[PDB]
Amino acid sequence: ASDIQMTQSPSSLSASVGDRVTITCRASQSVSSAVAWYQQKPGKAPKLLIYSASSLYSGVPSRFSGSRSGTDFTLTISSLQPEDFATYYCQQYKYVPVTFGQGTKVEIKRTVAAPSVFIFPPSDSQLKSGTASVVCLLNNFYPREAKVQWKVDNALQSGNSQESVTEQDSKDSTYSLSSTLTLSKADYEKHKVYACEVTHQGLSSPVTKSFNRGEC
Amino acid sequence: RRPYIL
Amino acid sequence: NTDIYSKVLVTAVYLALFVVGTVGNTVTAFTLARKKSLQSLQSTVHYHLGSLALSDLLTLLLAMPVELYNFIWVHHPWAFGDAGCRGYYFLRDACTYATALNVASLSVERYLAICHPFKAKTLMSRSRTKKFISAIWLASALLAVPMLFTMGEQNRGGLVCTPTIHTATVKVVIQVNTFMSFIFPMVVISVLNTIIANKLTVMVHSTFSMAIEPGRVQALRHGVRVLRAVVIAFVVCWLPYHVRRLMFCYISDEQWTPFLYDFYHYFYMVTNALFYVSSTINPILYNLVSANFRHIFLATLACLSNHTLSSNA
Amino acid sequence: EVQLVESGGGLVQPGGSLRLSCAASGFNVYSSSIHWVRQAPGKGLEWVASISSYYGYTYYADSVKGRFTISADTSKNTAYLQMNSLRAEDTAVYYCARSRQFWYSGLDYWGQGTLVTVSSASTKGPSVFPLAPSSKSTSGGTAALGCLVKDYFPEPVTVSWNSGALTSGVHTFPAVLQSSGLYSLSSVVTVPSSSLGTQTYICNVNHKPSNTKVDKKVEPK
Amino acid sequence: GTRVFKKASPNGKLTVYLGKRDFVDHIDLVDPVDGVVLVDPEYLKERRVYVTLTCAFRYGREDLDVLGLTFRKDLFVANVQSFPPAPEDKKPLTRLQERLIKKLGEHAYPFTFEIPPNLPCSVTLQPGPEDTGKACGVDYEVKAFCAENLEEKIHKRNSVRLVIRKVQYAPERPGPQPTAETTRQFLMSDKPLHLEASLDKEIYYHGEPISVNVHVTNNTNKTVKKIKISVRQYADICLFNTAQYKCPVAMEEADDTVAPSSTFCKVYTLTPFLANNREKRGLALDGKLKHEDTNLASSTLLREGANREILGIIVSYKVKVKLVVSRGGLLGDLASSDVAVELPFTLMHPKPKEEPPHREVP
Ligand SMILES: COc1ccccc1C1CCN(c2nc(C3(F)CC3)nc3ccc(N(C)CCO)cc23)CC1
Repeated sequence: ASDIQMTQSPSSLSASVGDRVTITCRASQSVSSAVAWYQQKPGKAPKLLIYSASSLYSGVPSRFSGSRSGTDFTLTISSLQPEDFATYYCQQYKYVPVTFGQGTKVEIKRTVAAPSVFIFPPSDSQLKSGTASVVCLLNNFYPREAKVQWKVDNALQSGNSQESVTEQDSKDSTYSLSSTLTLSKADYEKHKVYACEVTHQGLSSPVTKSFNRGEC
Repeated sequence: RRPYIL
Repeated sequence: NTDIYSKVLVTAVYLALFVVGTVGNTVTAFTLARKKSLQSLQSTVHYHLGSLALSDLLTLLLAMPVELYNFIWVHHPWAFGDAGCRGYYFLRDACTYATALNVASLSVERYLAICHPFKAKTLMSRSRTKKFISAIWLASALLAVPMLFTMGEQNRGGLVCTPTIHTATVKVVIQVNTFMSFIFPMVVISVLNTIIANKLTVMVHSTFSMAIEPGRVQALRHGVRVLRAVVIAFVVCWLPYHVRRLMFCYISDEQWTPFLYDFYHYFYMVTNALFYVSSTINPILYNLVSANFRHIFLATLACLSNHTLSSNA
Repeated sequence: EVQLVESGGGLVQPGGSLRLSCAASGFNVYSSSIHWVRQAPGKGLEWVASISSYYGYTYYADSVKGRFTISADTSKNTAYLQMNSLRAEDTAVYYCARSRQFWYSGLDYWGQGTLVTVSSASTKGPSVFPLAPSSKSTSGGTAALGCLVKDYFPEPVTVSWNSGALTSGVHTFPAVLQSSGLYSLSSVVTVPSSSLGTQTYICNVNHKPSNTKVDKKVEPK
Repeated sequence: GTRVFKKASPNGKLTVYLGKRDFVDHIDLVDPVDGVVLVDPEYLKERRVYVTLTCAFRYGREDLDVLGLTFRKDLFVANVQSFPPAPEDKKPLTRLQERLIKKLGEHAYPFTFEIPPNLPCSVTLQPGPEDTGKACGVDYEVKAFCAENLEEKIHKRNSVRLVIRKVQYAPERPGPQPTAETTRQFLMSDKPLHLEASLDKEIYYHGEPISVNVHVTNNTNKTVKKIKISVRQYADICLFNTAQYKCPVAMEEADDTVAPSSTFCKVYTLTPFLANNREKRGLALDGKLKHEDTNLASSTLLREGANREILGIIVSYKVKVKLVVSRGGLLGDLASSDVAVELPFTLMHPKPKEEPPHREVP
């Protein structure tokens, strides 16, 4: 065995309280039953859930169950509680290069919310410093799957923009987006047209906000 | 004479 | 009163015996003492083997250097005084007693271990073996301390190393020395070794099995042949010595001639060479009987289908 | 109480060295195996090294075979991970984990994890840039106001609006690592347009590792 | 679990199914070795399929020019005829056998071996640094072969061999606390030197530390200059003659001094492991399947009364606490009289709930 690859098919999953959650892990080579599952909350260490592909670790609630069929392994959560929203990893420990899966994040589900888009031009201090970073802030949007297109001065900008994503609110359970468009001191003044287009699937049609130099 | 040595 | 050629030949054979016996006994002691992990707890033959090897080595070292200087070359001046003339004889007699008792104790061990192994498992232990070895050495010393009183120095150049006590006591001290050094060891060794050889043949060259290491066994080559050759050699290598020591004192003040004088002066060297041969013979028997011992001794001398799958029912 | 305590993580240069310590408590080094697992920021778990200490064997990942060295102090019941020739790809949170030596190889006990940062950059304070709300361009019912934090390398800088007075859903965002090597984060909040020209909103940006606190105010033009 | 092990013959016509490879030896009875063998009646051509359970002692011979050549001495042999069922002389079917037969069809035939008690467990003797061959020790093996009669030359292509292990686990109820005491009076002493050593528990697990509480009361005029405490493995091996071996697996030499007319009390902790004992050739290890690393051999649990003199390997452990005393009066103080006690203890694995294999292998 050169190096076993553990492939978790669901990279991200959304489910409600009480639903049945099934996460599967595929091994590129037969690793027998030497497979373990781990739960990891944000900022905390991973917690072992099951081992030997079926055995439940002490203290783990009976909701979690593991099962092996062939070279594949499956972790099932019955009656998904609000405490079960975390990232789950499958690990094989049959060869000393023990390998983990890429992880499966379990999210909460509710009604789809429409994003709200705001555009903030760079301040005078930013222009005076020498670097311009115009940002468009995307407010609450449930699906979490969106994109940012600038098309500043009728020219699309890509390969430099960076996007930030916050986690679900502890009560609202909705995300937010903040994208930064890098620009230079001369680049900001050269082009007087800026925009931020949203490719969110929640809205029926794309929503675009446009801005111009000197606008309040 | 005698062997003298034992 | 000896020819130069005879003295030269005796000196040469004595030096060859010295080197052979010293090397063999020292390497034997190292082999028996060079232990590894997982020491056996029910085997005690190595203790007796080491005791006998040490006895032979002490005989060699405390016999040849002193004897060759004065007795072999019929030197008239005894190079020491009275303390030396007593101590050398005491040490020599202690060495002979230790050798005889060590061979007898080895015969007793082997037989206990062969005839009644299950009895000897509890009857014989390492602590008991050490106690027995110390007891036989102390008995050898306590039997040889008579020689301290018997021997002395006289004048008759002219330093004389002779038993200075009256011949009446000498003829009885030599008698008891010969008895306890030859006759009892002779009967014990002969009887026990003959019984062991007979038992080996009825129960069956690779006739025996010995667990030298955990899960490792070895065969005992030439068992009965060596078991009888040891008795034959002890008879040959000792009986002339004791017969000479007896005839030195059991002859009256008659039948004394220069012919008998020279005969004694030559028979002394002959019988002492025969006596010294036994001090070298033992490691040779050890090598040709035990393969593992021979291997370690020579090393020290040189260094000196398908595959199982899985499924579900 | 079975636990593992980690220490020795922090800032390194791309080529420096570190030693991590796992103070084991509640179990022996001969009935347990000690493993090191790192998690790069935003990535998953990756096993690094392991020590058995009963069979006297040590294992390493193929990417850290020569640079990393794992060892255990039996008397102190402490395992060590000495990492040399550190690279930027070694930036991660390193956990020391335990497994049964006999008849088990899953990780049942984990440490809290020590973050290890490897970059050429140095500690630097932030520079706040106000984000003036565009009432002529923002269609939200409540006006959106934010502040920009840029060029701060060390541990994340705390940002508070009006010294924590604002409770209108302040959305702080995780800092991203720019090409230069310095982090940048933005904090936004939706405020009703009624108090746009009356209520002054000040975002307090306090950076403890750099000891640089800057206060800024945002007001629409 | 529901998993099974299968192994086929070189020609592929014969295959053996086992639900386990380690069988627990409870002190009264052992786990039955029940399995299923799948045959090819169109290929046998009026032949028979025999399954054999063999307990064998593998040993080497040092009086040989060839190195790494070993023998086998059978300690227990059992035979069953499988493809033609016995005339109602067939063991009852276990549930695993039912599942295997229903899964495999009509050409699957069961076999069951009942290992009698007082038989040796699987123990492997540690080979030396220079040893190229098969490790010595006692192991069990299941072999199925197609043959016309039992007394025939077995062909390699028509037979399949499977190594199995007989194991024991730590008793649930701990025994009395191991306590040893001694009183020593020297030659010109007339006063007693008292030594009291004890262990914290009677049963220990592999990799678990051992605590020795040593209390020395020196009422004599001699000085204890060094305290030696070691854990020793005892191997009672009966292959052709009874032999006992002793091996220290953990040592602790302490330069602790006890003055005359003084009292001493200390606790010492020791842990036997294999990493520092790999050079000791012949050391008893737990039974191996092929070559994998195993811990030190577990303590062999014998019957309640007598039932000794087993023809395999019996493993036990003791803690020896030795006090060395500066002898004076007759020697030059180079040697030292030793006062020692021994504490026997049990060193085994706890009762598990799954397969022992850790599944860790590069
Ligand atoms: C000096 O030789 C004597 C004198 C009196 C009685 C017995 C012996 C034997 C000593 C050596 N040898 C052995 N004999 C036996 C007998 F069983 C046949 C009695 N077992 C041995 C076991 C081991 C061993 N070693 C050399 C140790 C290492 O392998 C030698 C012998 C043959 C003669």
